[PDB]
Amino acid sequence: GTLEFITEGFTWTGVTQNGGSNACKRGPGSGFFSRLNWLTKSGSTYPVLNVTMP
Amino acid sequence: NNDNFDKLYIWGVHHPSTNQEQTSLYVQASGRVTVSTRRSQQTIIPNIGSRPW
Ligand SMILES: *[C@@H]1O[C@H](CO)[C@@H](O[C@@H]2O[C@H](CO)[C@@H](O[C@@H]3O[C@H](CO)[C@@H](O)[C@H](OC4O[C@H](CO)[C@@H](O)[C@H](O)[C@@H]4O)[C@@H]3O)[C@H](O)[C@H]2NC(C)=O)[C@H](O)[C@H]1NC(C)=O
Repeated sequence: GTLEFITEGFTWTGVTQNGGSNACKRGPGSGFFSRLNWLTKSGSTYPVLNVTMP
Repeated sequence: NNDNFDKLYIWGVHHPSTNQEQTSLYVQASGRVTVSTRRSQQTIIPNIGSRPW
């Protein structure tokens, strides 16, 4: 009965955040779903991510 | 099953936390388990990663 969203600071180290495609345009430029985070490569590495959130 | 009753077999498959652990135990980088009868079939491929302690 609610879409009450609460952001938490996940810390995705070694990867580039906030990717978005021209399929999902927000405003002038391009973007993505608002409550999801498109993690892609940084440099030429994608580390094995391993986060936790109690 | 040469008996006259249904046999229930419980089995499983190990998911290691690191690749190091996968190799220590099972050598092969990626495992695979396939249990099957004449009419069914079932195949799991273990996934490597950290779960909570
Ligand atoms: C992916 O992230 C995982 C998620 O956190 C991470 O695992 C954590 O690693 C620490 C390693 O020590 C562990 O914390 C445990 O916490 C309980 C809570 O009370 C303790 O009982 C226990 O305490 C000890 O550990 C001390 C030093 O390491 C030691 O000095 C003490 O004597 C005592 O033995 C545990 O440490 C968990 O393994 C874990 N926490 C959670 C919530 O999952 C994991 O390392 C990571 N994966 C990779 C590949 O880096």
